[PDB]
Amino acid sequence: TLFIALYDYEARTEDDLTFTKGEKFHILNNTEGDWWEARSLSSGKTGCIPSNYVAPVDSIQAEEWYFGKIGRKDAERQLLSPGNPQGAFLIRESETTKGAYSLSIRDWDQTRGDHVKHYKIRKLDMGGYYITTRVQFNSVQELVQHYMEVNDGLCNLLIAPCTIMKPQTLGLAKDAWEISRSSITLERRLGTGCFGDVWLGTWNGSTKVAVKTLKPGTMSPKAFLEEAQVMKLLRHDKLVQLYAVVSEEPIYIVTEFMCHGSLLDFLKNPEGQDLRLPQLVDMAAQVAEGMAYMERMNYIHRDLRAANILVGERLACKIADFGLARLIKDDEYNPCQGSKFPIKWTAPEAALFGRFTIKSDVWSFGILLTELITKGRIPYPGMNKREVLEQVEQGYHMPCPPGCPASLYEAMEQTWRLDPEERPTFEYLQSFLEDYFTSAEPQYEEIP
Ligand SMILES: CN1CCN([C@H]2CC[C@H](n3cc(-c4ccc(Oc5ccccc5)cc4)c4c(N)ncnc43)CC2)CC1
Ligand SMILES: [Cl-]
Repeated sequence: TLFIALYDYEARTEDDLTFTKGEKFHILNNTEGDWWEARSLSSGKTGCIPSNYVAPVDSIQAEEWYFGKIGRKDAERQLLSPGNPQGAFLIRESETTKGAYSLSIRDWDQTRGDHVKHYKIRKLDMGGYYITTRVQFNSVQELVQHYMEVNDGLCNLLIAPCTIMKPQTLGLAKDAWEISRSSITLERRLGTGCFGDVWLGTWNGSTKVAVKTLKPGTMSPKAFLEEAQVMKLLRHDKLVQLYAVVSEEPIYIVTEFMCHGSLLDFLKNPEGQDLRLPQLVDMAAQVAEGMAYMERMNYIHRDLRAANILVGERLACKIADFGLARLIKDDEYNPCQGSKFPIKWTAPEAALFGRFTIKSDVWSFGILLTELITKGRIPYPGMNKREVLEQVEQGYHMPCPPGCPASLYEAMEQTWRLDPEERPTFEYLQSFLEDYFTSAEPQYEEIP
């Protein structure tokens, strides 16, 4: 019933609390999962707080080294980022054993180079958590405290908890999705598109946000609102976080700010040009993970391409601009009826017969792979959009791009099969891209 703050937080409205890491609370109202009413034990004052910033006191969720339901691959991405020394570690839930845990730790050897080792934290039915049966503990907390004090047979001491990215609230404020335009201040234009602008700005003069603004006449405000109600339900690490919307024209879509812009631009600037093939395949795997989430939700992107992937802190990739292409209205200059779609990225049955499915998104993902492996090259170079439609209808697809491995191109060709049911699932593509290089590793470290 008693909670403790994991991070600092500054109030944004007049209803929420300002608190410091280590401050404790009573929780009074949890009707909204994202924001809880709470009373501070330090000040005695009552206000709402972001629920993901607190954890039960003394619980494992309040430990700095506990990362909850993070994935193995995400744990590796986090541990192998700068600021984590050798011996940086985290504890997570097991992906392959219900009720078990995993200890992930950064290590180095001559064969695997700089890598992460994973240890299975199992639980005896009679009692006791253990990495090795020789030593047993009442709780995972005690296990960690022990392996932080002495290296009892691991690859290293548990030296420091893994560093975490800047935490973010789920929504700008309690019970807030549709906001007035006056609450947004557009400060710096980030770019201009055919459907509108993107700006960096603030909400309530306090919270840094990005705002995509749509030109009037782009889409029905009511249709936009009904689709945003569904988008609001999508929640995943590899999708860009929607904060709020403004429905009156011009429409605002307010999201978190991604400090490196689009993947397409990032791959062309010097930092992206220095990228090696493993990093490129890992970004592809991140996009495939987000799209596999959308596949589980049977939510169709319709506009999957490198310009609609955003790159943020730690080069994390997030999927943007999903769902909304369906609602884009017609004009007198484009013969495309009803739903608009990016010509060079759209599957033949979707472009010609309007059958948008997750399999047409798979085709799109193959095109995005060509974009990504070449570090920004235009698809079907030399061909205009009409020629592309005509040729992909006849079964033409792109040849192997320069510098693309044979297995990656075989995957692309699989995504470009004319029968949509013969294309792989995003689940398969995620598994393939994650294990593309780490093919011979043993899953968990054998340790007696
Ligand atoms: C030459 N370049 C100049 C920059 N151009 C682009 C300009 C906008 C950039 N950009 C775009 C976005 C962005 C913002 C909101 C948005 O709305 C939706 C999100 C999910 C689903 C539906 C809608 C979609 C995208 C962006 C960002 N959030 N944070 C930081 N940067 C951002 C990405 C690059 C691309 C061409
Ligand atoms: Cl935030």
